[PDB]
Amino acid sequence: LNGTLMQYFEWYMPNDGQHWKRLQNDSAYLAEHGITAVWIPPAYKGTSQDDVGYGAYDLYDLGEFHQKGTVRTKYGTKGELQSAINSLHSRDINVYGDVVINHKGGADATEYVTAVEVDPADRNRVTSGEQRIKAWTHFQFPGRGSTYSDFKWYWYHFDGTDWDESRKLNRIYKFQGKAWDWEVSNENGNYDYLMYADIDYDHPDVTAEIKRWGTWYANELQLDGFRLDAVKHIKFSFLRDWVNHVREKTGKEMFTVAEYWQNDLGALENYLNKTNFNHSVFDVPLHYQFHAASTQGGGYDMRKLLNGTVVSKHPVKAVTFVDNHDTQPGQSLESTVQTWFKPLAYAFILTREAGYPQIFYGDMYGTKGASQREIPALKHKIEPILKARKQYAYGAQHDYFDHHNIVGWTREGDSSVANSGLAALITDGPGGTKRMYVGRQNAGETWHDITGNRSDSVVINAEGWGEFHVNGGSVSIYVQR
Ligand SMILES: C[C@H]1O[C@H](O[C@H]2[C@H](O)[C@@H](O)[C@@H](O[C@H]3[C@H](O)[C@@H](O)[C@@H](O)O[C@@H]3CO)O[C@@H]2CO)[C@H](O)[C@@H](O)[C@@H]1N[C@H]1C=C(CO)[C@@H](O)[C@H](O)[C@H]1O
Ligand SMILES: C[C@H]1O[C@H](O[C@H]2[C@H](O)[C@@H](O)[C@@H](O[C@H]3[C@H](O)[C@@H](O)[C@@H](O)O[C@@H]3CO)O[C@@H]2CO)[C@H](O)[C@@H](O)[C@@H]1N[C@H]1C=C(CO)[C@@H](O)[C@H](O)[C@H]1O
Ligand SMILES: [Ca+2]
Ligand SMILES: [Ca+2]
Ligand code: NA
Ligand code: NA
Repeated sequence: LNGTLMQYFEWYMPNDGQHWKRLQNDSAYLAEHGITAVWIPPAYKGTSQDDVGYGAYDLYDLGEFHQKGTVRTKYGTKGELQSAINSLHSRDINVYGDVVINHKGGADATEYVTAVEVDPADRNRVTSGEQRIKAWTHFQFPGRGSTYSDFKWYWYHFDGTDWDESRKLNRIYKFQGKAWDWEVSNENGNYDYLMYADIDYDHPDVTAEIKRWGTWYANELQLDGFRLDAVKHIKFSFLRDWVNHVREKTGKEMFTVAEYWQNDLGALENYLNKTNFNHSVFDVPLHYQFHAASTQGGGYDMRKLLNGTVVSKHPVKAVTFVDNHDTQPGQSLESTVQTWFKPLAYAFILTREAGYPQIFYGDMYGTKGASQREIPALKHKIEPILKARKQYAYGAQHDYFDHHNIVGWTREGDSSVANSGLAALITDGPGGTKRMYVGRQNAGETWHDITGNRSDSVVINAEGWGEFHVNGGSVSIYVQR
């Protein structure tokens, strides 16, 4: 009954073309552990075979055409992906496709383009006269031809680029007659430009094409929803319209979550307001609180976890998470939740009633970067918490955020899920005890810590209270034996 997402990739997975097959093979395990949706990495051809998927060369090449030195994407072929999806669907696991429509990388050829430089800290400020540059803006798709779409891209479908091939130079170039799109993040004056060739969402052929591709992509992979990439950099009204368009065409709900990367609830609320609340956002501020708590050695005030997050104010529109492919060690938003704290963060997202929680592949199975700082596989510590969510985290919640270190919450259980109910404690410092109310309806039950961190049993008194224990820097989640 509780819904649980999984981001089914991390940055450093090996480029062996076996990921879709792995996902197919993991579908029974995922279903068994209560995963109800997976967010899959971008499924279309990037700038090379080892592209993680954000390069976005050809949105109509799902590992089907020999383009960029490969047929398969990093993850495998279209057919392998489709077989993975049909296995996931056979166990009622929904699939959300990653949508990378800010830009296009790896153009087939350059074009001579008139441009001006802009200031990278203030892209509204022009910093050169007009100059002739050689931009990677011509997309012909020679391996695909016109199969599925005859649409070709040229410089006038884009607002700019970050590379002039003639002078061999990295700056932000805005093309002649173009304007940065609005509304976008006001960071750096206007944050339309991010990388590669930036798509011009003022162009009516582009808006039409991307909407049409959206429907095609949904059909081709039988997607149940979307993860929207880089939404700070894409006209907000367009994103709103695109989501509405695909929903209208498919006739499906198409649950959507956007990645608006800002550690600021106000900025996220503005984005939600400008997209009419028609989709969810990742709870970026909550991720940063977990990171802060995990790095402050008990000095963090754990009461802070209740405030300043998307889940605290718009729980229906929050997708909560601990880490992702950008926050993992070595990556561009590095702010990793330290190993010791990571199960406590998972208890917070998985066993509390607010938010749509997401588990990270890198946390479950470890990350495969080349450092000695990789996330170890924490499957075995996360599994009991997943089970707590699947079987026990139902009914009315009571919060006990009344201490700098030891905080907890309870769930009374619901008569629709037999034996449901839980009492969770986490602490970023010394352990201890807390008396918490779990419901008079649970009076006399004997509860035990599903994580196995504590071996003691707790008998719920006549008044519906138990005395629950937690170890130092630990988590305990008590449920009925
Ligand atoms: C990879 C990521 O890049 C972009 O994110 C940038 C943020 O927009 C900036 O605001 C800034 O973030 C800082 C925070 O504002 C601040 O709270 C601070 O504590 O640290 C943050 C890191 O400096 O810098 C970010 C990094 O440039 C972009 O907005 C975001 O969407 C990007 N993530 C996705 C996009 C792409 C491109 O398709 C992929 O490379 C990623 O894997 C995606 O997940
Ligand atoms: C999985 C589900 O997550 C989202 O909905 C959940 C909210 O995020 C939670 O906060 C909670 O909502 C309650 C509020 O916390 C509370 O303040 C009060 O307003 O009552 C709310 C309703 O009880 O619980 C919600 C789940 O009931 C998200 O909005 C929703 O779209 C998500 N559902 C999709 C997911 C799956 C599979 O994972 C599909 O089966 C569904 O069809 C999708 O709709
Ligand atoms: Ca853009
Ligand atoms: Ca524009
Ligand atoms: Na643009
Ligand atoms: Na603390």
